[PDB]
Amino acid sequence: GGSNATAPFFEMKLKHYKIFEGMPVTFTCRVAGNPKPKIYWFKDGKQISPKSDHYTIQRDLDGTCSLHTTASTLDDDGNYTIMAANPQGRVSCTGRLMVQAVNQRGRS
Repeated sequence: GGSNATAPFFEMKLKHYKIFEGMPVTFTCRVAGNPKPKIYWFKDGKQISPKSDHYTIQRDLDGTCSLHTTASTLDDDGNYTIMAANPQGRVSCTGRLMVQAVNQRGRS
């Protein structure tokens, strides 16, 4: 709290994303918090580590942070909720990503 600061706010929020099973997904979200919130990513409550098996996180200090899914499958279908946690509080926004099952997917 204190003073001389600005509460976190998603000046660019996520939306309802849709993808075919096995295909890559790229999405990003921008905040106007001050100080710049330590943007955290987690999927259905599952904390995401930057540069994981399929979950690549890139946080720009400018205020824009991106999350890329290399291969979004039915097990990756869910809500990639983003949290703008900073000294002035925290705000959650739903990163909904739905996956269409593909019967022709040999990697399924």
